[PDB]
Amino acid sequence: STIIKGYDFNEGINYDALLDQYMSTGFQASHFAQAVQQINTMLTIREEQFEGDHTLPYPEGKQKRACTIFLGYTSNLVTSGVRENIRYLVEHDLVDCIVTSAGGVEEDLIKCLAPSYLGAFDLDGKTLRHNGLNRAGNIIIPNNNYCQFEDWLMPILDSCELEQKNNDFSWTPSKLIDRLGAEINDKRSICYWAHRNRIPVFSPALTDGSIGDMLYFHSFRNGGIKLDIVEDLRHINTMAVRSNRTGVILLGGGVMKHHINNANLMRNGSDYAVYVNTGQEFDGSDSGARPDEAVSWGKVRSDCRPVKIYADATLVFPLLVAKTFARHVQQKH
Amino acid sequence: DVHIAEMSVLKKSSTMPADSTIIKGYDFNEGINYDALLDQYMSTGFQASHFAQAVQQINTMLTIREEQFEGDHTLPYPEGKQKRACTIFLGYTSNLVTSGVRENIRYLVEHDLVDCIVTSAGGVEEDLIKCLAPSYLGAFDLDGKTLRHNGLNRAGNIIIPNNNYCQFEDWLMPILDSCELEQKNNDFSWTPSKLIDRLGAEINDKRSICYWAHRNRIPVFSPALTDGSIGDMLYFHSFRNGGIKLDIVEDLRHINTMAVRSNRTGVILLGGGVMKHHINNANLMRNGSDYAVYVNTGQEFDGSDSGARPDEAVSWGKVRSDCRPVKIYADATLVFPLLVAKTFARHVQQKH
Amino acid sequence: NCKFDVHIAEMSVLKKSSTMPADSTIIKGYDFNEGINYDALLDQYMSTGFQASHFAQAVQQINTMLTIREEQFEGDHTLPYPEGKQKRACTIFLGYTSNLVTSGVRENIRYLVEHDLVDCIVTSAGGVEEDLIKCLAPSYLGAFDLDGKTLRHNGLNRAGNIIIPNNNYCQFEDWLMPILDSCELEQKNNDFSWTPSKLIDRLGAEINDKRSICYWAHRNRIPVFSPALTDGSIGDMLYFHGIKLDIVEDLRHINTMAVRSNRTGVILLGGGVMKHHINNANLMRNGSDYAVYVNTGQEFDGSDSGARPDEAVSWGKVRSDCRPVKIYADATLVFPLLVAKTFARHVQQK
Amino acid sequence: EMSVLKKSSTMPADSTIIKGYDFNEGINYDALLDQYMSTGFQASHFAQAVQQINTMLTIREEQFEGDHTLPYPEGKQKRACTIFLGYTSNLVTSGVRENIRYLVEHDLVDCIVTSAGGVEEDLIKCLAPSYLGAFDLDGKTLRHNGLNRAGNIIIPNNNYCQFEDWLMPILDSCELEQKNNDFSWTPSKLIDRLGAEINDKRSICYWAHRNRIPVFSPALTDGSIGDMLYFHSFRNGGIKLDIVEDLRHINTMAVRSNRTGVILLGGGVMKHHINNANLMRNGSDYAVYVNTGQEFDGSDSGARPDEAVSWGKVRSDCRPVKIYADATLVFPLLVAKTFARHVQQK
Ligand SMILES: NC(=O)c1ccc[n+]([C@@H]2O[C@H](COP(=O)([O-])OP(=O)(O)OC[C@H]3O[C@@H](n4cnc5c(N)ncnc54)[C@H](O)[C@@H]3O)[C@@H](O)[C@H]2O)c1
Ligand SMILES: NC(=O)c1ccc[n+]([C@@H]2O[C@H](COP(=O)([O-])OP(=O)(O)OC[C@H]3O[C@@H](n4cnc5c(N)ncnc54)[C@H](O)[C@@H]3O)[C@@H](O)[C@H]2O)c1
Ligand SMILES: NC(=O)c1ccc[n+]([C@@H]2O[C@H](COP(=O)([O-])OP(=O)(O)OC[C@H]3O[C@@H](n4cnc5c(N)ncnc54)[C@H](O)[C@@H]3O)[C@@H](O)[C@H]2O)c1
Ligand SMILES: [Cl-]
Repeated sequence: STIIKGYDFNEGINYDALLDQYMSTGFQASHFAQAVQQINTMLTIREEQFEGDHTLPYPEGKQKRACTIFLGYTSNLVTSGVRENIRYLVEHDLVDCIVTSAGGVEEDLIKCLAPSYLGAFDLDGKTLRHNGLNRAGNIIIPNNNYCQFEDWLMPILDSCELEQKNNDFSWTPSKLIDRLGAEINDKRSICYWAHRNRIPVFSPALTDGSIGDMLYFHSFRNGGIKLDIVEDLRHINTMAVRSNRTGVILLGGGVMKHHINNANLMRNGSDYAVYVNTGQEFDGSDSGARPDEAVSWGKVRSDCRPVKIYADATLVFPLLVAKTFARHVQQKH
Repeated sequence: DVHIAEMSVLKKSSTMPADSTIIKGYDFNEGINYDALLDQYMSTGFQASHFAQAVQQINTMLTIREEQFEGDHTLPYPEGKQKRACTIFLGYTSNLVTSGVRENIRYLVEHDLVDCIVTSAGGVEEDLIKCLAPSYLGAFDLDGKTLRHNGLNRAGNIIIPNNNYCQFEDWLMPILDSCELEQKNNDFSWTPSKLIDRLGAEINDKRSICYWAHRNRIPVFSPALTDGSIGDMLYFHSFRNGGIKLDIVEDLRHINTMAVRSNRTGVILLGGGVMKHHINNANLMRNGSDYAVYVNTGQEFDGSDSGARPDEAVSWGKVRSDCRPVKIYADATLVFPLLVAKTFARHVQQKH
Repeated sequence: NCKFDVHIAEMSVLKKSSTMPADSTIIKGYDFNEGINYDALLDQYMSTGFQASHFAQAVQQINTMLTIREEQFEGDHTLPYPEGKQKRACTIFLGYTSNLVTSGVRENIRYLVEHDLVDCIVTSAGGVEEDLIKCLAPSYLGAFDLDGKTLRHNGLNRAGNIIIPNNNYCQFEDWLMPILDSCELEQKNNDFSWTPSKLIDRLGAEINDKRSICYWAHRNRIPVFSPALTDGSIGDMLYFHGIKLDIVEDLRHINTMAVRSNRTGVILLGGGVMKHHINNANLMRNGSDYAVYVNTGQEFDGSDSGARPDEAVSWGKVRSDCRPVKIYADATLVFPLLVAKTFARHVQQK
Repeated sequence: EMSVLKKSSTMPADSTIIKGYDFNEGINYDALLDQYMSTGFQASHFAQAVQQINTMLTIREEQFEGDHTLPYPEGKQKRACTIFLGYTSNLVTSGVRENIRYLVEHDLVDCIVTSAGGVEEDLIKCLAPSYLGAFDLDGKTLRHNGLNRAGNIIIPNNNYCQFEDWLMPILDSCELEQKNNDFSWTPSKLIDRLGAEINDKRSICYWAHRNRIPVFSPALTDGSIGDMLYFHSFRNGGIKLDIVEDLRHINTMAVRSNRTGVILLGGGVMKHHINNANLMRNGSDYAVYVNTGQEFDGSDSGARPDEAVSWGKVRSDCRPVKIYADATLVFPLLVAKTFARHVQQK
């Protein structure tokens, strides 16, 4: 049994030791330390040799690893500075699959055109609207950002519609997001690195946002394009079924959390699971449900020892990356 | 010491406006009158005041919706759908269909009190599956490994036995075979709303929200229809002969155009997630909704769209500045049945 | 290949399920096609699930307390504090936070105390003050988003979406100072030892207003315990004003009340000292027999406020045989409806 | 297109661009945490809280006008800024105890308000340890084994039995000193005594007593100490704890302060008591909240700092920061960036 004792600053300011001793601190600090162990286990197994097919069918030529890591995050996380932390993960090819919402895709792309700014939660809606300043928490995203996005996007959508009509090509969210990653051609973009490293980005509700607004506007031109979500479901589910092992790292809740968990039901559950969300169990929401709820469904395995950290991900994810993904890249070099 | 302290704590205060509401709860010495009790939630404060404000907002929507208005009295989708003076968008999450609030939503749809529904895959499937088999009251603290061994799925303190889903598969596969045939032969493009209309027609059960939505030409939009048991069925089904394509772009055109062509719009959002953003985003197209009630447990501090206040939506133009949006911070199972008692149900009773 | 993918997946997703017990409750909400019947609607909260089910379980627990409380029992039918207090078969401890008294809930608590349906109260300094201050002047409905600097310049104090004008406190000072002069005199001349409960009994007698919880608590010999009574306006007045408030005597009084009880029920609206103090008193008798918690706190931060009732069972503050119930909700939304289905129904039945 | 493509005003030239820390630059924790300011949401609040506490600490070291001594404790010395630190009992049950102890040990805070549990668990940890358990452990099973649960932490019941053995003799002396010397006990006086008696450099209460930092607890009877006080009163009547004298001490400390700063971990009486003391001097100058409380229920616990401004408990010119978080996650890191950096600098 582990004795409760925090870090003693009489020993000096050692961040690595401080965060190790989160294990003996208790409450969510202990969950932080358990989450570091779970992710380091995923990253370790992922570098091991394994039996069978070393290729995955989607995308074409995607290599398989001992452990398939599914990374899920909400749109607000991309809107915040956590985007740089997620980009680092995808850039260094440390995750195999992404699930995010329309917001998670567009804000990442829009940031390559124009920045977002620190505001406050208590700014008045009518005053902000008069000035075309959109509020996401304490973050300002000027509406000119979206105007620039429209200018950038329509020519790409014209090409996509042409490829649909001429080549009988069936667009899915993941195929479209792969394309927008290739087009943005920016080493600061998560979507760019996902395209480069053949990490598919699935977004069943991709119409729910600016990309939606543009697709809607684009349709008047010549009828528009079609986005099939059934094919994309085949892709994510098959990836899980064909995996040697799976880990899930879910930041936030909503569709992203359920989709990744559902895909892992197809293989009778994930082997490793970290949740980093602020949701609560009392309302009966999937968002606030505990990892042990997912075990009842068979979406997380019984031998797995899932960890959930109840915290804002902007506070804890950058520190998780410091202790896991970043340490792993530093060790390899 | 005492003189400095008195200056800070003894400060004189301005006169309050003459219209100001006095805080006074319901006095049970007057007897048990539920209508009076819930009216006096207005002078109770905190969320109780928000409950009373929400009753007023929904009753305003329902009142305006009965009125005459100028212009086109038809909406393009579904075909031949009549337009009212206010278009009411009802949004709910999957767990609210897994709860008994399903019966409250069904009553609204059956009585043609709302014009448009947005819900998730769960919100559709659970409603259909409840016509085949029941869900049961369990507890939140039931062990996952033990429940899994027994094929008992847990959703909060509710048990959905996995045989319910096996039955769903038996029921759904033949319908998907017909849908695929209609896609191949008639060059028909399926969307979530078109598929949910079809499943409503097939279930043919007066206990189903989806049945009444079909019957009353109330479209159900679900952009992420593949996220659930329906997706699982869709997955398995694709191996039989290739499968069905579900286009989300056409369904976006339908909901956005419904908003753009509305005389007025009200939004009633139970929960957060895609449902909330999708309805709010459709109303951006007309420069915001005229009336808005949120009933969710989300918090602002994490910056999530889910936990955001209605005034955030005003900044984007998804809710009008004129609008006086109300959020109740509560579990919908506690407050929504009582909202229906004071709003929708009162309206049907008054009419009949 | 394709065939193996779909057949592996079907095995995981199509698992057969065990039979549910025959007494299992089917999830079914209230059907408004049956008409608007609030009593039936709230009964069927039991089969609605999530917190609605907890509401229905809480109604049953409180109705059990009120039922047992009317029964005959064995032994001493008197409690030592206050002097000449009648013991019932169940002692009900009511706890509530200051904000609840700030809200319209106060009228619901006053009704309970007025009709002598609870035996003991624990609240904070605010819970005592606001109730007294509402006899002198009213509180108004404002909004959560009102600016602090603007409100301060106007002497308007904000408590959630409720406004308490600072003149209310000035009036309180005028009213309280003469009472504190008398109390101090009684301390000096009669060697009297003041406790929070003794002082709150006195302020109840002085306010002499049938709208006041504290007035009815005094009248019905329902003790009000407030260990941190210095934490507020009463504190401010005691600061400006030579009286000693002993909290050790008051602790003996609440603990002995628990130890000498035939049965105990706890009804806790909120969290904080109120919750910990009532739960601690019941540890002395190896736990309460019935317990309803109505609060918004969460477990994850390890707070006493957010702890679930099962955690208390670990301490022995709540009994193993008890079936405690917690509703995760704002009390202003649920407490008046609990009173409609429990305390009010009970008074109507008699 | 008219509604969705509306043109936007230019942002001020000083506006902060949202950019998180790039791990391509390597693992630098000081740079990472500086970059929380541009990160957004709570991360931004973390960075603003570091600035507020560093302002308090920096100001505290400077010279100021007037009396340089405080009345309570008698030998207490006043500083340019008086820092009031508040914490709930669960943070003392956690390893954050070691972080609080470091603050008090290095005389970096002047006043302390906590609950009975915040005092008890600090002393009991010098007698026997607490262990890491889980939130989901069954109450009946734990009770059968005499294991008390606080969140995911186990406090074996023998810990409290040892406490009782340690505390009763001390209480006997306190009662003797009340009867013979006509001494009036307050919570702060009793907690000072317990700190002296524990005589253990791991204890917050030990360092508080040694550095003349007072610990106020208006509801010091609410817990194991109260239980001991209850049993002990049956011998010869027991001790008397006056809360009015202790109110005079904390209020006067604030009223005589050149400047005041508040650091509140959690809510409850601790938060209101410190805020109320500062109301006497027309509010605190600097304020950091770390709690998980929400505004919606109207509780004082979940109230934003701007509510406290309406009452005059926090000043208008102050720029209060709340971090919405479990303090076990953020407080150790706040100490790394503020209090520890300060001790390292001097
Ligand atoms: N405003 C925007 O940024 C924006 C932009 C365009 C589209 N959208 C759309 O809005 C919809 C709703 O967003 P969503 O579904 O991605 O998420 P959401 O807002 O529904 O959040 C899901 C849940 O995740 C948790 N969570 C969120 N942020 C967290 C954080 N920082 N730390 C910890 N937990 C956190 C919360 O419990 C929350 O309820 C999406 O469909 C998206 O496409 C949003
Ligand atoms: N657990 C299930 O019931 C279940 C089963 C099948 C499908 N799904 C899928 O899970 C995904 C995510 O679920 P979702 O988006 O429908 O909801 P969700 O669980 O993500 O809830 C989103 C937010 O709604 C609010 N909320 C939830 N329940 C509430 C209540 N009772 N009262 C008030 N507010 C409440 C909360 O703020 C919560 O963060 C969906 O794509 C859905 O199809 C879930
Ligand atoms: N701002 C005020 O209203 C005010 C005024 C004067 C005195 N005070 C003092 O503030 C201190 C703190 O207040 P407290 O200890 O009474 O409670 P609190 O404000 O600390 O509330 C504690 C917990 O109770 C729960 N809760 C509160 N209100 C609720 C509600 N309406 N519904 C459901 N759950 C609810 C929440 O989980 C909260 O975290 C006390 O010492 C009190 O005397 C407050
Ligand atoms: Cl095509």
